[PDB]
Amino acid sequence: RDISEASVFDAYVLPKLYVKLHYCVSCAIHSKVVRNRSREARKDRTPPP
Amino acid sequence: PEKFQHILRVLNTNIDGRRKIAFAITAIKGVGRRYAHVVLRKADIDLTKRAGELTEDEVERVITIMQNPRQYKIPDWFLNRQKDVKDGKYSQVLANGLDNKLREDLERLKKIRAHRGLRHFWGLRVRGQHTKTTGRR
Amino acid sequence: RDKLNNLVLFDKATYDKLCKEVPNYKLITPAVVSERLKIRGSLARAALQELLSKGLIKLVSKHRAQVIYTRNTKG
Amino acid sequence: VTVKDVNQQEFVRALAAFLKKSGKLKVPEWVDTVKLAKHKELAPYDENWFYTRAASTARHLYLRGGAGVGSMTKIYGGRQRNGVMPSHFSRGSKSVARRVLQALEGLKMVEKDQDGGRKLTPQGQRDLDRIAGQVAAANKK
Amino acid sequence: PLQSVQVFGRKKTATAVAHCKRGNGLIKVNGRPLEMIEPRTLQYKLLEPVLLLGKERFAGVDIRVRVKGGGHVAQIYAIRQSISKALVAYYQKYVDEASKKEIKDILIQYDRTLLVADPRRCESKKFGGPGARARYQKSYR
Amino acid sequence: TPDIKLFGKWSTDDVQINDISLQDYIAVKEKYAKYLPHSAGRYAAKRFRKAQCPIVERLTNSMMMHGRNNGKKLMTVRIVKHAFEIIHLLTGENPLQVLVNAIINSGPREDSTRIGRAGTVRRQAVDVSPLRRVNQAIWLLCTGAREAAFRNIKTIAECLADELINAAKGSSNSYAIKKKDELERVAKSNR
Amino acid sequence: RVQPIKLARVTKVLGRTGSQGQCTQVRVEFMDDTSRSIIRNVKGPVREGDVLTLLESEREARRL
RNA sequence: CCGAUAACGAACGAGACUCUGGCAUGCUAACUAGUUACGCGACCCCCGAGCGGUCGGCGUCCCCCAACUUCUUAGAGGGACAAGUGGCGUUCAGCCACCCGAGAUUGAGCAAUAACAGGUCUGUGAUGCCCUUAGAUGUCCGGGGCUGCACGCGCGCUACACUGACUGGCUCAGCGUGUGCCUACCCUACGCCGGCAGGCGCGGGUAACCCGUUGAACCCCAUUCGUGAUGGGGAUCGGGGAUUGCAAUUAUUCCCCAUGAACGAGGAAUUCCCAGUAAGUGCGGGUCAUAAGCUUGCGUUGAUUAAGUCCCUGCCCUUUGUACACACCGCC
Repeated sequence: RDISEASVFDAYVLPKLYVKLHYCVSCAIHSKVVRNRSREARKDRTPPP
Repeated sequence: PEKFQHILRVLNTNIDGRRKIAFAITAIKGVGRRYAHVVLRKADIDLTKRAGELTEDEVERVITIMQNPRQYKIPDWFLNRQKDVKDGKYSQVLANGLDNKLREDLERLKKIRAHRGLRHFWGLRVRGQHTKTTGRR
Repeated sequence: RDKLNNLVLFDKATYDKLCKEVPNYKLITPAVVSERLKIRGSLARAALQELLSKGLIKLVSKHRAQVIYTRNTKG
Repeated sequence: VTVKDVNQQEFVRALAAFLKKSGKLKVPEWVDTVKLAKHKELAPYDENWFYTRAASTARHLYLRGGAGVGSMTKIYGGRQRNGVMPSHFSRGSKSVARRVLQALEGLKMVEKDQDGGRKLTPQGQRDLDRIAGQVAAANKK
Repeated sequence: PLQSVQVFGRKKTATAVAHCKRGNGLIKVNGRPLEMIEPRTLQYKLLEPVLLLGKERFAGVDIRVRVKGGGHVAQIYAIRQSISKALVAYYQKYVDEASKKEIKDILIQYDRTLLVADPRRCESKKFGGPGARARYQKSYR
Repeated sequence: TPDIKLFGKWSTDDVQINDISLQDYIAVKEKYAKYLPHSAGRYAAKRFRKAQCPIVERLTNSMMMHGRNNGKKLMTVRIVKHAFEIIHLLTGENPLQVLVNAIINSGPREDSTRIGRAGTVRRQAVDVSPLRRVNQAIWLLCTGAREAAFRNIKTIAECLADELINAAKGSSNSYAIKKKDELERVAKSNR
Repeated sequence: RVQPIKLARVTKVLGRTGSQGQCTQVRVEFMDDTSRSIIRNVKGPVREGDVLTLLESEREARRL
């Protein structure tokens, strides 16, 4: 909303960065991308928000 | 308010004029605050004044009294020297005199091979407090 | 470092200033004479009653401990 | 305007004056060389306690119907440095409170009560608080 | 027949029983008016009820308080609380209620526990500490 | 005084909280201008009842500190009903304005809080609830008047009545307004 | 550059972050301007209703 | 706890309980409380006001066949129960704010399973075994030591001063405690004497009666002092005098004199805790012939600040890894 004021143009969608991050498992765990589950849970491969 | 005295010398011991009169008497060995008003109460010196004031008569009035106390009604509390032992004299020792008396009674105890003497000789406590933890110099 | 040794009794020249200089303050106490002037403070204690000879200065209110002691009373 | 109605601390100021300006009570000799209570460090400055303390003691008896020497000692207390030790409570001097009572007895401010203990007598009851009128009516301040 | 309302207010262990009789009404603690007592810095402290409600409000009310127990300062919110409570029970029981409520308002708009007993009292000591809570210092290697 | 609740001798009316934020936290008078700074007190029970306690008494308590003097409010209540009677001589007007327009500009506008920040502890700029300003300000001038008054014989009433004027005015001549500077100054360095 | 003083109090207290539990995160109305919304970490005990002060009106203090 | 729920309904711990601590002009009462205020009948001195009527007030003259419980006491009671309202909350369990008011928490004791070469044989006439057993490690007398001192650490107190130091004064308790006790022994009121320690006189006391309106310190109020290692501080010694004890040498304890130290806020670290809390402050109790710088209680004066987080330390669950199971102070 700073930028949408100062815009010379009207409305304007703004772009997006499309980064494909891409971690080794070490950093995936250390930096909390995944975690570490129970034996029954290890299997449940769905991706749940 | 008369600044003339600029300190005073009394009884062979240096003393300070500025200090209040009761306090000034205090400095000499054998005195203390107790006895040092009582001297200035019999002498009838006004206590509200500084030892860098007064006259020669006042300061001698002190010495005559303090050196010879018992005769000017001063009772026998305020004799530091109570039944001396070397004659049954009971008076008030002052100046180096007490250092002399002090030494003589240490000497006497020591000479009579008695415990308290030995303890000064060695450099210890005389008064049986425990020296395990204190008395470290 | 704070060492502050002052004469027990005001000198005549000094006394005039106390007679003189003391009219030129408001918030006075045995402190304000013994730091501005070099008076002991017990003789300041004393001087401040002397200076009630005819209220050269004014008592707001002597609190048991602290005199608390104002300007002359001009206007 | 009884002893209470007068602001009690400027009572004994004037009652000390009374017994001075009478010129009788019976001041004695342990006086100039008195400690006051082993309690204290140092002999008191106003050289004239017992005119001002016999004042206290005598008004005190006004407030309380009976009081022994043991009582007077108790009341004039304090803390007492035994030094590096903690402070404790030491009774005042008996001798002095006693002779204060006995001396008040000379003027006949007080008397020995029945059932032990001193109280003040009607005559003294007066001299005491007569001046209460004079202290209130010295001026309003 | 006059009033004879007794009321107490407390602080710690300082029971102070006030009582209100009808008369000229100039108020006093034990046997001395409010102008003394002489913690003194306080003073206004115990005058407050007077100074709030009006010098008129005790103008038909001789109040006499008595105080034992507790301590120097406590004894004062004890006697304050008492001559506000007592004065409250005065205008309630025989006089009216509106003035009782105008009083109770004037007081409880700033309490200072005027009609409300301070519910508090001291904790006990527990072993292994100088006070209630604090503890004798832990040695530790 | 039945007309209006004054303060030993003192007007608490014609007193205004001269910066909004501190207003509603400085309880000079809700309608409640207390006469004295002794009070039963129990503003340490809940949390934001602490403000509703009057800045004056709240200062007496903040003054009876230091090891040899804790719980001598009788004592310090003198100092403070004794100090103000100095200010009015110098400034004039309610010295309660000199108290209140001290605490306002004795205490900052924002402060430097310690975050953990891994190892090297880079404090963070944060604003404050008028509390760490109010309180710090309060000792800083207590501590200041205190520290100035060991080894001169300065009356704590005098010493404090310096500070309260030297902080009522942005006078840069006290102890409170000399640290109110730095906490801001330290914060500026951080950001 | 830009150097004003703006006083705003966040409408809702939000959390109590900081390492040791210091900083209460606040969403604060500008006050000087109604429209502006900022997030800052405050040190003193705050609440819903109370004005606060920040040196720079930009920083928008983030996760700490 | 509810709920999701291969579980359903139970048991110990927590909780409930006990003691305690606070609202109870609500009740039952109380000369071993208080009393209260009377009625005030007085003495009563001008104690004080006031010409005098009248009044303010301590004390008493009480007693009582006043009257009563206003505070005191201790019995029965009640209450306080997230009880109401407004938020927040899966709109459940609850949480938060406010009302009336003690707002749901005033503080302990009690405290499971299961542990631990924790400690205790020197608390036990509880004691296994072992030693020792007359010259006795059986029991003691006298003395001595347990106290000793170049150093090291541990809990305390007092200071560093003037928001204070010593000099007048005023004046507010609580929990206790007390004799006359299992073998010889107190609590102490009031007279003189002495400065004081104290001494010497005499009085009440199975005590809510006597100590004892427990008459305190801080505290509070009245003067000195002037920031001087000074009047703070107050050690170490000189000398007297009391007291306990048959006896204090190995200063017993106390007093009276006399000397008169380091410390001007503490280097590296680290415990304590949120409301009547920390701190100061005496005071009891315990310890006691003598006696406490010890603790445990008690008020009293009474603050600052957190009201949250797991950042350090250490605890709980869950998932997980684990070559550890004398458990990482491990294994290798």
